[PDB]
Amino acid sequence: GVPVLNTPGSNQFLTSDDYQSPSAMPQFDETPEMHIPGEVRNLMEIAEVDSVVPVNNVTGKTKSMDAYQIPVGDKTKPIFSFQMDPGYSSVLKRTLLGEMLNYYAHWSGSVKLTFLFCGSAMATGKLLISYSPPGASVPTSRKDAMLGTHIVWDIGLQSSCVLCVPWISQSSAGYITCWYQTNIVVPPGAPTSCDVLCFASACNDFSVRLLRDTPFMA
Amino acid sequence: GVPVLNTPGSNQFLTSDDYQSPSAMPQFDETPEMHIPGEVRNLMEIAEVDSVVPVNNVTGKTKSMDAYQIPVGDKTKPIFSFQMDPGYSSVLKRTLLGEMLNYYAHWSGSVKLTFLFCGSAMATGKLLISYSPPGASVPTSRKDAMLGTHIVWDIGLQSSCVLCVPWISQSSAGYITCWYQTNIVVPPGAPTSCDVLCFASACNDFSVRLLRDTPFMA
Amino acid sequence: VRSMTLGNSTITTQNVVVGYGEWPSYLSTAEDQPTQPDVATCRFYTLESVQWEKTSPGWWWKFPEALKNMGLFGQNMHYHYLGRAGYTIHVQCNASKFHQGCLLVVCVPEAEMGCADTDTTFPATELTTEDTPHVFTSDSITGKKVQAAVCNAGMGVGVGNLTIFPHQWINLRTNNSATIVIPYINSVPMDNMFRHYNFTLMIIPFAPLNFTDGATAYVPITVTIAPMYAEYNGLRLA
Amino acid sequence: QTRHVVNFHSRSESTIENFMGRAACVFMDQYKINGEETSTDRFAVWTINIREMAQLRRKCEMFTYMRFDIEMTMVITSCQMPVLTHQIMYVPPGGPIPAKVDGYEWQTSTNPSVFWTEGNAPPRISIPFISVGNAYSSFYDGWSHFTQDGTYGYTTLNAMGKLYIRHVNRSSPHQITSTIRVYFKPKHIKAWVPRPPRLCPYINKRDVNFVVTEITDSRTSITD
Amino acid sequence: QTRHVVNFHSRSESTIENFMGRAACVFMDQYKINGEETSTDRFAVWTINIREMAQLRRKCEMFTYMRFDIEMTMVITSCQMPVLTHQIMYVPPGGPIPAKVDGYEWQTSTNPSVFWTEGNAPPRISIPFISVGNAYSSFYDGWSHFTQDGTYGYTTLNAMGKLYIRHVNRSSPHQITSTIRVYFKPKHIKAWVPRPPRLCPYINKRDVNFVVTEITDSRTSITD
Repeated sequence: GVPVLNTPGSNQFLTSDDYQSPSAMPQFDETPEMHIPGEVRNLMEIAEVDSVVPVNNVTGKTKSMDAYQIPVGDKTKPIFSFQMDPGYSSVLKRTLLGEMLNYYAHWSGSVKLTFLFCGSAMATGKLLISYSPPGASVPTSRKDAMLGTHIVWDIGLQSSCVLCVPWISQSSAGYITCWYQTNIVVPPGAPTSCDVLCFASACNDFSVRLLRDTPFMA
Repeated sequence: GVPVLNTPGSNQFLTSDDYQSPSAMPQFDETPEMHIPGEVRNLMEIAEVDSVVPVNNVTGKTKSMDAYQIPVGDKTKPIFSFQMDPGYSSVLKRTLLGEMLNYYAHWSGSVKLTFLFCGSAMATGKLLISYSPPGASVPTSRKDAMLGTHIVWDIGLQSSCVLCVPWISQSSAGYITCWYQTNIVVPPGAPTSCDVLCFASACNDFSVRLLRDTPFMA
Repeated sequence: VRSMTLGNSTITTQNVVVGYGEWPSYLSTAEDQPTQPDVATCRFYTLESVQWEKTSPGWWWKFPEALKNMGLFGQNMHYHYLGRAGYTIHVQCNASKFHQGCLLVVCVPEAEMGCADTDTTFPATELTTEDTPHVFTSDSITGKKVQAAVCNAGMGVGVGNLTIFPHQWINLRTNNSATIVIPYINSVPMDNMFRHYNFTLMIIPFAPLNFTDGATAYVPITVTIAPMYAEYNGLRLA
Repeated sequence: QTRHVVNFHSRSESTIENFMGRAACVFMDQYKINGEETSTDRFAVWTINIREMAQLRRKCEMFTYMRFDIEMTMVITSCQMPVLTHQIMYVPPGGPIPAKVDGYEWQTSTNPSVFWTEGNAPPRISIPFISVGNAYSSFYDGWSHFTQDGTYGYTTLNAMGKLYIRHVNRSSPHQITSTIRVYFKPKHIKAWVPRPPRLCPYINKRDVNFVVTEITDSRTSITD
Repeated sequence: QTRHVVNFHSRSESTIENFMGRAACVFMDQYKINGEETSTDRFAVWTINIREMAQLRRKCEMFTYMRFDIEMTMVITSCQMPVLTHQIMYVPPGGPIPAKVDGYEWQTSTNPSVFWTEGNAPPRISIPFISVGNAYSSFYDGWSHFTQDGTYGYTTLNAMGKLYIRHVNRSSPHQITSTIRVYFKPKHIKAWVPRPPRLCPYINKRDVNFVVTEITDSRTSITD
């Protein structure tokens, strides 16, 4: 018949191949596919979902839900501060964003942050959310944070301020600090101490390349 | 199914084959190709670049930059003289030309030589650059070099004379001697002794066939 | 005679070797957005003049960080951790008519140099002294520093066939000025300007300087760099 | 390492088929050839399920519902003769199982089996979407027996079958101990209803029980 | 020999793909099968790099930047039994490595591996352009750690992976010592920025350090 010759690589088993497997049950006709709501057709559709970020993950507040609550209500030290990289960062590593990114080695994109103020409807104040570029040093004072990139987020007007942090990739990252511009002004009836929740997802579109095994499982 | 029969040469490993290798990372999509300046798409684009030729490679002047300098400024013996073959010649074997030709066994083409006079702007003289055919004997005198092929290169007018030596191949070569037609005439202010740099590349197009391993590496 | 001006820096010039036949250009995404300074940065940064005697073996500068203390370019290196530029490099020699010599003005992208005594490394301050050039040497040297012997410039190659790169000869018989344009050769579109040395401007005298007992004992070589099409990362939010 | 400009735009590696469709070894097991005519150490079993090893189980628990063909390729070795021939019998969910290496179930025509002899390429057997329902369920918040009886969380829809493996050689002069490595691979995979990733470590291979784990790794203060 | 009329006009052998794309043996190594359960002499490593042997390294140093697929074919022998089956596991740059022959890393689904049994054609595994940047850099005049720290000349962009190789057979009655010969081959190769050839001999496989060598071989006078 047809003169063939086997190349190097014949009769081997490469783990990652896409060959036509001989079906064991050829007569068998499988169940018709009904429409089930909520199909996933790409993993980065999970990273685009906001989810609460445990910013207050201090040594004794990680097995309770006090990890997610940023206490608001000393103007010389910032409210909170954390590395801006979903990998190798204690704050953003177990987020939906930060968890679908540990399956991969090469990823690059932007990340948006939502700060939901969960205080009273009568509490009013200002917070200054500064962003440091990945090479720059953190602001040590509120003025030095004002001279860089910032957003004076008035709580009394809007209760949710959204960022979009670019240049987020690995293969020395940014900072999202927050400052007391003003204290929390409160009437006699409402409580004095409030909380701020944080969120994180992919801002517009996210790029991601090299699949690997996750470090978390042992 | 299809009746096939294995020919002689099946299940062997020929080192030089061009078969479709089964890719180990099929899901993986590689990085997009940006435009990087200076692409090489043929090796003979390296041989066409001029480069300085160590003509004065005498026994004690090869680990310094006195190898590249031809001292100018006795009219009975020539200034310099060397075999005209980029292979098996001490002068032209480590040139870009002579080095991209030791990767190959069969090569044939022409070679151009540029003589840059690096003396003063006031020094004036004549040099007679003779060429001997690959079968002929070297000229023993200046007159016998004048009766063959030569170019009386006036230094005072032009400071760079270009040759193009044909019939250069291997699978007993020419000679580029140089003579004092006149001495270097110099005013009282300028120095008396000058230097002449040499260059070598492929003249128009170069032919080269059989790849091999280079002798230089051990 | 053409009197070029860029910003608040004017030089006086007397053919351009465009490196690899391309002129530098900008990178053209909302996930990563470059900032184009344009203002300043593009002015001429004249380095310190270098005296070339009869016994000078050569020099080298390592860019982009040779300009790390040069005004706004040198200051944008500290606020942005990514960047790219083009670096038009003028090299005059303003010798006399009775001086003689010849220079190789070559740029050599990615000049990874070797240590003087192998089996060890050098303390990182031997490759570069910002503005001032590291000279070569005429023979071999030892110690924890760069093997700066000519005939093996820095990389272990022959110094004669260093002409493969963007080069220009300065033969004092004919000309005195050189100009090279190096359109940012790198494998990544942007890179940090303190870790990576994109190219190494090295000036190597092939034919040595010579003169008589009345002329000046040196020839000052003037180096001028104009960072063109410098662009950096973005510092603003999106 | 250093932070480089990772400039590219691609999500073809993040699709479901490029995320789940990867072959992973899910079953090592030993089985002899001779001695102990009534023994359970002369064949292998491995009831096919996604809850085999935690690394792949974690990925299957990203999604509530998923359907996929499976294409497993066994890698069979031997220690210590003639040339050996093996048998990898896949029984469907509705199928009789052998009790001994010499049971009659091995000769069932409705149980497809490959007869791989040693030295060739590894045997590959592909199984379609068997389940009764319209997808395999990673989680089942329900009770198998009506009126809240025992066996929580186990539905019979996500049953895939079993994989009985033996030597077909009746005997041998000396002892031969074969080792098999089943390489499971999802194929033509669709997935519905995304789900947050597992946080706590796994306890047992048939339940979702866990020990309360911290959310993230702790740091000193809120501002460092 | 004699000087003949070498008359022809061709530069198809001087192109980059016809100059670099040639298979060369770059890694011999031994690895046993049994004994010393915690030993490093039962598997091979070979971190993949172009700076393996000087003959090919010299060719890679003609060009500053180059990108290329690699297609290596191993040639595995054995000395001293059953029929042997091997495993050649390629781990990507981001990938866990085994510490022992019986580590869990060998079962990682993201590390592709071939299972070649003895007697067949040699195993061939192809790896695409992995690097983060847009080309592999032969030379890197820079520092890995910012602010001029240690480790000169080593960038992480030109990381290609590693190649862990073992027997899959758990044990053997006697000792079997296998030898592997990895045949590296660039494929679909592009190259940028030409560069002068190496003059001095090589010292070490991770640096460019050299001893000052003469330009050319010396002759007696300038005129002979």
